[PDB]
Amino acid sequence: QCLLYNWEEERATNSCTTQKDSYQPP
Amino acid sequence: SERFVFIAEWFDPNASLFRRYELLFYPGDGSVEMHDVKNHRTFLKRTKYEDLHLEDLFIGNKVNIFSRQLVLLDYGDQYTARQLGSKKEKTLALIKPDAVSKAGEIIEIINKAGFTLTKLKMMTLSRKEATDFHIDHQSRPFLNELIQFITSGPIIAMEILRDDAVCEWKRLLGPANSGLARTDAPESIRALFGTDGIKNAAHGPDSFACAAREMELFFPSSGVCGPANTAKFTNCTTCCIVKPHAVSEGLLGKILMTIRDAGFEISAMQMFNMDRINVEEFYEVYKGVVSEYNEMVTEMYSGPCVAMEIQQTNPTMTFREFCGPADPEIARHLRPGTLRAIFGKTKIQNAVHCTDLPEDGLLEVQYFFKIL
Amino acid sequence: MREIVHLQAGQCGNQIGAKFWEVISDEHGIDPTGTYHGDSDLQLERINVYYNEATGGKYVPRAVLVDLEPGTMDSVRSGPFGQIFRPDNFVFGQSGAGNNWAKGHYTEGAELVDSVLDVVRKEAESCDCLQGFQLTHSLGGGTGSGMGTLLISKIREEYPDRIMNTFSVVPSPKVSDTVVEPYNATLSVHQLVENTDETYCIDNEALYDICFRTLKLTTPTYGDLNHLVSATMSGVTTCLRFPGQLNADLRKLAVNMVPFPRLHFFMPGFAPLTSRGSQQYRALTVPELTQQMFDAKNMMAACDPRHGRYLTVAAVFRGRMSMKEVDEQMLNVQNKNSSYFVEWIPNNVKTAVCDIPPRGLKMSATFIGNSTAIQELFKRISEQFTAMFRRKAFLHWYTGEGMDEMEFTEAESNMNDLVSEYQQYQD
Amino acid sequence: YPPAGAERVFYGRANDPQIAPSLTHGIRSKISIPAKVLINPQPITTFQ
Amino acid sequence: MRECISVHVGQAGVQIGNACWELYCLEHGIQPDGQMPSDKTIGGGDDSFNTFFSETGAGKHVPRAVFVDLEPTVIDEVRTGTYRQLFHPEQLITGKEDAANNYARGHYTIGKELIDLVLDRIRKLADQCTGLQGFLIFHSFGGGTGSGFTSLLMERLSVDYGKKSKLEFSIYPAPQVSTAVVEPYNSILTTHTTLEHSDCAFMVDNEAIYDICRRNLDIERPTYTNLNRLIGQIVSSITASLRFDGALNVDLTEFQTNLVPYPRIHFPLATYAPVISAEKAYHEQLSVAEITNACFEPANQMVKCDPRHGKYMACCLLYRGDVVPKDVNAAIATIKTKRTIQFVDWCPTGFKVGINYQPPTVVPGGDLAKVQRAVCMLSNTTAIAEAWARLDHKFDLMYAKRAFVHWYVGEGMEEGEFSEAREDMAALEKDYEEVGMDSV
Amino acid sequence: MRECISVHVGQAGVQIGNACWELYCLEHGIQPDGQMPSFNTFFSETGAGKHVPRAVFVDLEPTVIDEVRTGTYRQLFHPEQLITGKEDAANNYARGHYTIGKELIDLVLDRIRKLADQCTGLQGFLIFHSFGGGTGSGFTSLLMERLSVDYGKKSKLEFSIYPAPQVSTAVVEPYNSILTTHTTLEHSDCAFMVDNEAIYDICRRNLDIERPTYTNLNRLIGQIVSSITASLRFDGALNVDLTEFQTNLVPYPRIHFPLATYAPVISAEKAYHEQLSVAEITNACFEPANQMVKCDPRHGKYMACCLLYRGDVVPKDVNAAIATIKTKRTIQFVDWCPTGFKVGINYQPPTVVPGGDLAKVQRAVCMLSNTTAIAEAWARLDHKFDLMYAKRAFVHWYVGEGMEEGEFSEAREDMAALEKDYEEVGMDSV
Ligand SMILES: Nc1nc2c(ncn2[C@@H]2O[C@H](COP(=O)(O)OP(=O)(O)OP(=O)(O)O)[C@@H](O)[C@H]2O)c(=O)[nH]1
Ligand SMILES: Nc1nc2c(ncn2[C@@H]2O[C@H](COP(=O)(O)OP(=O)(O)OP(=O)(O)O)[C@@H](O)[C@H]2O)c(=O)[nH]1
Ligand SMILES: Nc1nc2c(ncn2[C@@H]2O[C@H](COP(=O)(O)OP(=O)(O)O)[C@@H](O)[C@H]2O)c(=O)[nH]1
Ligand SMILES: [Mg+2]
Ligand SMILES: [Mg+2]
Repeated sequence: QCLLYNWEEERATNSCTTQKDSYQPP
Repeated sequence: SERFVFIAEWFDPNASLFRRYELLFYPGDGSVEMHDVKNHRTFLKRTKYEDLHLEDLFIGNKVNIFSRQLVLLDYGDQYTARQLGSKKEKTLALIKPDAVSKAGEIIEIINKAGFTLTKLKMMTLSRKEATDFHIDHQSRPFLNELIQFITSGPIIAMEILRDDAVCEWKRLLGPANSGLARTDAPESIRALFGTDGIKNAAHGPDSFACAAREMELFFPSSGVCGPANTAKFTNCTTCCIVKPHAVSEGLLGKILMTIRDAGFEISAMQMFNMDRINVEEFYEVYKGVVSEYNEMVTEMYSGPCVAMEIQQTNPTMTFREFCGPADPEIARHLRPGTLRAIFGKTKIQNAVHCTDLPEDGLLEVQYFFKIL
Repeated sequence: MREIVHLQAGQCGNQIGAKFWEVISDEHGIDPTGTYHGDSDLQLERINVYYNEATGGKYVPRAVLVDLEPGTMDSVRSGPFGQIFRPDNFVFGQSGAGNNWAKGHYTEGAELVDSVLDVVRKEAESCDCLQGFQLTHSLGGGTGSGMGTLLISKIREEYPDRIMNTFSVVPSPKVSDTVVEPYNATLSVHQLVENTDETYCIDNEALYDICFRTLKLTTPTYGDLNHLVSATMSGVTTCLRFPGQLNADLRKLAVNMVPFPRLHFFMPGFAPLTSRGSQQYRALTVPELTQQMFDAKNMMAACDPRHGRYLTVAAVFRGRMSMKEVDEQMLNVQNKNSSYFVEWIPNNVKTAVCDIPPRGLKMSATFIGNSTAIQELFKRISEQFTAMFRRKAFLHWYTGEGMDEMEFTEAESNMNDLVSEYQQYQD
Repeated sequence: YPPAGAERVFYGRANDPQIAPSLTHGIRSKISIPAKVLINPQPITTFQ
Repeated sequence: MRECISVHVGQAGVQIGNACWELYCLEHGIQPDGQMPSDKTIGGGDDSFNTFFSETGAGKHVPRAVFVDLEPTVIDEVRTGTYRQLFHPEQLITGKEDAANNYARGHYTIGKELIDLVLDRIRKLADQCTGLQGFLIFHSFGGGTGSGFTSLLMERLSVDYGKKSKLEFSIYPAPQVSTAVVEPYNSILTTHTTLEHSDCAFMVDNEAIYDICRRNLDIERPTYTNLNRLIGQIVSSITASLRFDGALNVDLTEFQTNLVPYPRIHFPLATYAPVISAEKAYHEQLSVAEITNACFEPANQMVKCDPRHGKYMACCLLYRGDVVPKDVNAAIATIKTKRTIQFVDWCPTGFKVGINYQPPTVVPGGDLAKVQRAVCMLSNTTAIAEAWARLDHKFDLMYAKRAFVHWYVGEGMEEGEFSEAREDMAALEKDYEEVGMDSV
Repeated sequence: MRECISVHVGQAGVQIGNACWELYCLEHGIQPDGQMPSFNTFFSETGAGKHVPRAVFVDLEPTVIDEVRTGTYRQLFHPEQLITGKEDAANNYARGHYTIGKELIDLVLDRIRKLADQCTGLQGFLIFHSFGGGTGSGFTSLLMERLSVDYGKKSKLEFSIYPAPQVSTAVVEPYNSILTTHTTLEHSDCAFMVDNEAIYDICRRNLDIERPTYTNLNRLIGQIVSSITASLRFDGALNVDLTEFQTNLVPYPRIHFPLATYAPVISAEKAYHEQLSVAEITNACFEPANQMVKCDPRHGKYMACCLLYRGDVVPKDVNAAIATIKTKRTIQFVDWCPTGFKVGINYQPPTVVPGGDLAKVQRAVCMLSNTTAIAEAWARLDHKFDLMYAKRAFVHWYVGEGMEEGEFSEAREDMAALEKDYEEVGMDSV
């Protein structure tokens, strides 16, 4: 709320394997 | 600004790989811009180009830019889908069996209304699809001549893509029965076409949901769709016509009005063609004979063509002389009444391509629908 | 048999070089894929001069393409005729050459010339008989006058026998686009007079003047000018590609128009240039084409040849014409004004003819002339340089890059020696 | 007497339909577009 | 790969940058929450969003700028404003107390605590990118924060980086009016550590921008939001060729060598040509041959000077929109013949042209119309010397009996910097005076 | 390339300009909004179809120009062109020429440069001003001068309103009218002349409309200014440009003060009862009445008249009629003019302005003549100066404002010379 310290952070916050993406069916 | 974005797809002829591009169109100045999505680099920049028209950009349509012919496959964004894909609907049309004598008038009326034809073919359905169109068509009234004519003979069937074509084609028909059409007697297609009520009428879908059932019944998927619907030969069918680019100009309707003069018939109808191997390999007559042969096939590549079956009716004027000489301006100089002086728009690309050798006329027409 | 490599240096030289393929691919029937798409067969008998066959009927241009800014790479890899090019001939440059002769030569061009000489040599030793080199570039900017001028000597170090040709643009007579261009022009012509065998001097206000006084084109878009350069650049090389009843290659233009080894500064031109409204209102024949050929306004230098004497003239004609009308019309204009031609060369003009013109014209030509009046071009920059040199105007960037004041004095002296011997042969 | 934050409107102009914040996508005198030089020395014809 | 980087020091640096980054997100597609505009989809290649933005994994374009200021107040207004999602919060750094119009606090006692953090922040911005081309220093000569802390950012960046070019944008203390009282002190002491530590410094007077809004525009009563939009238009047009395709692009690297003759004369002026209200744009025929004629005329300048009393050395003209290369060439031809405007006689060319294809866009809420063409003039003029001489006279009035000095020298500051800045500034004037005459 | 920037100065000007630019507009076709439902001489094209006019309406007062800025034709004139001040001049040359004027001299001269930098062949500047007010005489003198040095050559014509004979509006006018002579005499390629009282007559004895107002009158100076600038616009046979008029009407460098006389000034309720043949119209300009400056030309020598016709006027009659006027033993011509008449003809007919006093005739003839009768005029006003200057009256202001009593004497001295020159110009050559 009051702008002192880290109030940025307060206000801001208030299935694949290498074979099946390279060796797919041609 | 106000960009038109489309997903392009071109096949490189020696690299047997599919290249996925992103076609940009700029209306108001006619600019074109190819754009690659395989990598993060451009292909073409914002350059003016006049051979593109706004009506040619359709999903599934085939277009030629910079001698590089690509097919449109997807929509680039939701804006073009809202601007074009929201209203562009493909409807089903089927002319009456008794409306064959004015078949081109239905084509001319469809072309003048803005309904471009994408699948307009006279096709003979299979045995299952002959009764499939007769299964949904069921009523207490007598259906003796209404069901017998469709299953055996050929009729002019067409799929037209336009804006709200389901309601636009239904607006063109109006009344269904010929007696009700004669009672209304308005300026409509069903007033001047369609005989004996439901025995032969220009049938149209009542809704887009029921349009799929009607479109699949007449022209199904290419497993049992049927390659041919007319006679392979008639001992005089040595004349075959071709409209490679005149279909996109709206000349398909008027080319049938001007061929019916001097007592010539109509037999065949189709609306599909491909890029290379079905036209280049089978123009073997023109493989080395004709000079400027490259231009002779360039305009055939872009637009799909319709091929026409003609048998010789009167030996006074054959079709080979009715069309005229090779150059369309010479057709103007020889006699303006010939076919290619009337409709020859391009310098050497004609409206109709005939069979030059009379012996190959029966060979060429037997390929186009019986083989395909 | 005979071949020419193509070199593009600088932003100006790149798209004059790129527009060249808008003019010689349709004269050779090459569509923007590399395949052949054309009418006549005689296009494809001497395709080896500019194009190299790749695998599968795909003609790739023989061109070495270098610039030090990436922003000009996309302009030449454009949509129309960009993908015909070999993609690894594109010699990139990350840090831009900041319009300095010293940056193009000493530091920034040093790490790239090692790559350019390797990619020049690949399309130089890979054939049977190399004939010519073509380097289109600029003399105002620091990239064309810094890299091509560095490539004017590194190339000649191991190819001294073979004729090489350059297509240089010069700062315009009155209104120009660069403020440090006399520094670049003086330093560039130091090596262009000692290495180049044929170099055609092209202005920019003359290309405007030929677009209004002759073409009557109310607003020339800026790609229109490079097309008029590339039409002439497609004409000087027409006989080693297309047959003729009396043909002339680059060497035979070189031995005839260069009397002495330091006099190769030429003035080009293209004869049949008509307006749209004067296409119907003008006959196209050999005499009248020649009358527009020697017109001062039809020249690529805005300075008229009245103040000088033509040391040598060559005319290269194209089209099915007669020899006698070529012979008599160049004889008659030789004797009509004999005071504008030098007296110590009696057969002062050279004639060349081809059989096939460029497409769309039944009969054309191209002009290449050596005149004493090109001294006025060089007298401008020599007067402009000494205005900028006695005050040390923009010398901070040149001296800080690794170069002394002795190179500027040597360049000014060699311009003055160049001017002095032109004045010597004026009388 | 301008109160807060904008420009001065002349009194004979304050009660007309303002069209200047609508169509002024194009203000500049657009430079004319000619015929190209791809046509004037390079047309195309044929044998006929 | 052809990108640049900017740092904004001071309240004026960030408030101008508020007006700049509105225009940078309207030229490129990027929405206020750092995103592509949805729907309308520009694709992969199209690499114009690189010179001022950094692309992450998703479509989150993050600007290439760090906004450092010792006051929290104006930075926090940016951080709570309509662009809170655009700037990365670790780029929106802030100080603790302001320098409070004090050069000593901005350089020695308050400016030394952020100097390690701002150099680390620029270094990872520089490490993330590869094709660095220039630096854009946005600040003001008036205050002690924006002029004292940038003196560190002019010197530490010169030692660490060096050969890479680095451009400066500043607010000239106004000639007739002034904002504060200690402004002539803060103005000239930075020049000792700005002269040999910079490549070019675009100098801008806010009082002339008042005169532009009064006459060229129809808007009396200008707010600072309206003033900094003109500066945003200028900074967009200098860097327009670095991002956008043009017939004659000019890179930032050759921009120096065709503007600054000598390594000490690096103070160009600015001029934006089509500063026309929307109604008068509906009236006037606007064309190339008269729009750069309006650049040279004294009533469209951005700094109080006089082209009729000051001779130009080199002129850099940058065009936008529907420009064609003779239209400048006919315009240079008709203005070389003008006997009102004088150049220096040892520079016969005296011109650099810049041609760009895409016209400027206008931010909503402004007064400019969507004009299809624009000119930005950046000229070295001898008339900046008499703008320096009045500021040296303003300093001498206070320094005659040594007033407003105990605020400086008490905070770790000496009097030798006051002494040496006078003959340093005298070295500016004698270098700008010796080019006034030509040798016959 | 037949442009003609037209600086309108003084209430007379900004009240002669509304009527004059209304004709132009109603002629070429430009509506009171530019958008048109040749035009270059007066109007200038913009990006779209907004043909903005090309003038520099000026007035050190802020009232009349403010009406235009709020009047009917409002969006036509550009906010800038209509330059205006904040304090009047108060019929005192000194003010408009030595004081207040100095302030608005830059704004106007500068805007003039801009209207001129968009011209590719300005054929000449026209100044429309009064000769008895402040901006009328003071500012005009200034603009006239600076414009002479800078724009140079460019013909400078001054359509103006000279103090009338007996009728008048101001008492300090005589001084001004003569204190603005060393301006015209020198800087003024050719100065036409009008006279309120004279136009009241031509709009009462010819227009039938009695009680005429400034509008009813201004329309006639506008119809006249539309015949000198007719050829440069609409085409015709013998077409005379602003330069020609001069090289056929200025018989000597100094003597450049012609007298205008429109001819077919008739009411529709009468023009439909006459033949109005070239003959008739012609004989009118040479009748001592239609003259627009009370100076009966039967007391002078018609040096070089310039008959500029318009409409359906075939050259044959133009020659026959001219001959009849050249054999009338009632007109009288200088010996040094064997010829005498410059006949021009434009097919475009005169245009009728809604609510106009004139009629839609099919032929018209403005006859710019150079007589030795303009002398008589400068002589009447001359006396009205010596009568007041004697008792150094109304001189306390001028001298204070910022000038010297010396100038007053020089004005009358210079004026005196003009009258003498005019006398020797037309003396039977012996
Ligand atoms: N052009 C422009 N100048 C500004 C703006 N805001 C403040 N200034 C100038 O900045 C000067 C004062 O310095 P500031 O920028 O306000 O603050 P600072 O730079 O952080 O320095 P300090 O005042 O010590 O905190 C004044 O002389 C103003 O002229 C602005 O929005 N636009
Ligand atoms: N009859 C007649 N007289 C006119 C007309 N216009 C101007 N005048 C005369 O010219 C004189 C000039 O008046 P103004 O134009 O107002 O004077 P000014 O030039 O503005 O000078 P200041 O009033 O001192 O500012 C008037 O007093 C009239 O007598 C007109 O249209 N008809
Ligand atoms: N034909 C042609 N000439 C150009 C072009 N751009 C610039 N020029 C000429 O080249 C000069 C500028 O040199 P430039 O090539 O831009 O320098 P560089 O970028 O360092 O190579 C100018 O004087 C122009 O006359 C262009 O696009 N086409
Ligand atoms: Mg502060
Ligand atoms: Mg008044």
